[PDB]
Amino acid sequence: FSAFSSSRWEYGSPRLERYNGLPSMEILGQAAPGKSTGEAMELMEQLASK
Amino acid sequence: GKKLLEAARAGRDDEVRILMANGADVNAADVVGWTPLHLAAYWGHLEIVEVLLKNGADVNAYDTLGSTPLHLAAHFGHLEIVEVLLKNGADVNAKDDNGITPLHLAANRGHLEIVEVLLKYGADVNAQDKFGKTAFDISINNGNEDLAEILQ
Amino acid sequence: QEDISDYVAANMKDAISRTSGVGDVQLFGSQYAMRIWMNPNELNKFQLTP
Repeated sequence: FSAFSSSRWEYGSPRLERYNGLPSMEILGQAAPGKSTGEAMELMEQLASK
Repeated sequence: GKKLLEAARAGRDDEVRILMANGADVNAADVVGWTPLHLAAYWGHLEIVEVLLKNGADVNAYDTLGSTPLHLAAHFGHLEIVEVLLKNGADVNAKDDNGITPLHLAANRGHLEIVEVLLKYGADVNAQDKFGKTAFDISINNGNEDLAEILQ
Repeated sequence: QEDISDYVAANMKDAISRTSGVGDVQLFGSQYAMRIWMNPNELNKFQLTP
């Protein structure tokens, strides 16, 4: 097998996710104490818009 | 201690400097023989390679198959880390267990800048791999005439 | 028109057909595909076939 093959080390994902037919990355969090979830998610949207 | 690997991965310059002030092994290898230089060149982290070079990092190291960080910085298009590793002193004609110099890697991906740099720094164009192929044949097969001319 | 068709199919058709209420989608085109056009002359030149 060494006669007709070359070998290398690469980096690749052992797990691939997809959301509604599109590739994706899942992210989990908690809104800090004394804060709602709607505002946390609004901040997440703001951060994502950039 | 061995946080240097996961730090060069995420690209943490301040933390790398901290841990190297604490006296962390700069040439700490992983199960595949890679060093923070390998990872910083695979993920394009120039600040970190500069730092590690300021602190005694072997730039001609080789993994369990014979790939120096030059192979990685050339097979990806890191035109600046190539120059850095070359200036700091790196074997520009290095070979792996398959007989492949960074010329072939920069040619297959069609990176002209890195090819010109390596040739300026003394890269043998008449090299041959375990199958007898050089960079010119690579350019021929890939149908890239710009590199084919640049190789003359 | 074929590039627009490819965009509509790859990026938009699935999301639409996977939408609430939609039951069918007819694309007025076709998504990309690697077409390989053969010439019998250039094949006989090399004694080849499809």
